[PDB]
Amino acid sequence: PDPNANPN
Amino acid sequence: DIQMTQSPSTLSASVGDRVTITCRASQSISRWLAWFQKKPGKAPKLLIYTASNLESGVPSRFSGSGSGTEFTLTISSLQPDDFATYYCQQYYNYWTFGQGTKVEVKRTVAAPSVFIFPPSDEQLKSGTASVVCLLNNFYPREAKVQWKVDNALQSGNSQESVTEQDSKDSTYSLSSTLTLSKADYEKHKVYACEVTHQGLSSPVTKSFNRGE
Amino acid sequence: QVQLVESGGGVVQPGRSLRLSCAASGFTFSNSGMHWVRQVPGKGLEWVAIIWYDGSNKYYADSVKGRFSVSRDNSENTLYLQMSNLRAEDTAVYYCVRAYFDSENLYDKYGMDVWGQGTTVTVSSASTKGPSVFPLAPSSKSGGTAALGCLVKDYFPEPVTVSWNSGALTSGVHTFPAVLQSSGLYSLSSVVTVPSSSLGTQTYICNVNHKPSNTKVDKKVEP
Repeated sequence: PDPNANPN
Repeated sequence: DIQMTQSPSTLSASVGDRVTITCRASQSISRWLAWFQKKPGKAPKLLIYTASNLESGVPSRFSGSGSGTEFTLTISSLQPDDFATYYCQQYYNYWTFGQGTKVEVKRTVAAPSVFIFPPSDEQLKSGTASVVCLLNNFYPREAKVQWKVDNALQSGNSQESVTEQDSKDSTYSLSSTLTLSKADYEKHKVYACEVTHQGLSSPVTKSFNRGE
Repeated sequence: QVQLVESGGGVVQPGRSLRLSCAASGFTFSNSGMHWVRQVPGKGLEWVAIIWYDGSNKYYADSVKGRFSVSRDNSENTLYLQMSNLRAEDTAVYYCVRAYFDSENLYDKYGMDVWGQGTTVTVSSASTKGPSVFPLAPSSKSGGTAALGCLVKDYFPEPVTVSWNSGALTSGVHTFPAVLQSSGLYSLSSVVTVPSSSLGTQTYICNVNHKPSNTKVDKKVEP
């Protein structure tokens, strides 16, 4: 659950 | 929560100067650090990403360095477009910003011209008295304004605001308003604003006597 | 150009709700994660929320968790922020911000690239009110230069505009940022420095416009 992972 | 701390908070420089701004993270963020430029009334613009990679529109006089907790933004030769506030941002764990470093235009010391304005008769009819003190066209920004009513130092009943640095002469101006009830205003005689500043050899007091 | 245009800002009473939107153009909106970021007057920049490109994952700042919800309509290139139980501390400029777009997927962590210009939300119980305009009258209280102005007091909401002599006087004018008084109303001053020899003969009028109350005031300022 990484909010800074690739969101695109 | 990662705290980002920038230094200095304000930097004065001239066109052509080499400028360095630092940013410190409260714990390691590897290279996940970005730098943004922000001008008054305008949205931030991304300058550097992944700590040291310039975005393609950014002129190469900008550079960034660092990894872990200590980062720097350098401008090798400052240009007029570069006067702005610069923010760092970590994006390792959520997103948090430094408090900003303002890069302002350096100029010679200019003492403020100081003016005091008594409350208008129109306002006194409404039951309130605003007394205004103007510090006009001064540099540097650091100035101290103290309100004194029959020599009694005032606290808690004044508010201040300051202009952005003037695009033409690089000075600041400041307005302070003392607000009293009409009843309190009529209990005292001498209303004074006392100003201290690097351009003033001694504090300047502008005053009036109520009813004169 | 990558463009983000926020809308929906305005005055909201404490405890009530407000929805902001952001219209995107110049890029494939459905392929980008998106953020909201705000700046409260007197505070620094503060991240608010992120939403994945497809609307699956959503994360929020602790300060808005349980009160704000982010969503998007990719078919209309629009990002939303639903705010509820609003409080004075939520007064801020709200920015729509695109997550960093990397078509090569090079890096392990993601920040932000392009920001919109923002929309302003004011959380307040105050009612729309036009300003009173009082003279800051020139007197002996700087050699060849005198200062005069107008005090624009007790209005809501922002902004007001001030001009001098219907735009004929611009040199030497300083119009100050407004301050928020403890009453919930705003106050600002506009001043101008002029030749002191002109005080007897040249008319100086400040023109105050407060669009939310349909107020226009012209005040002649005399010594």
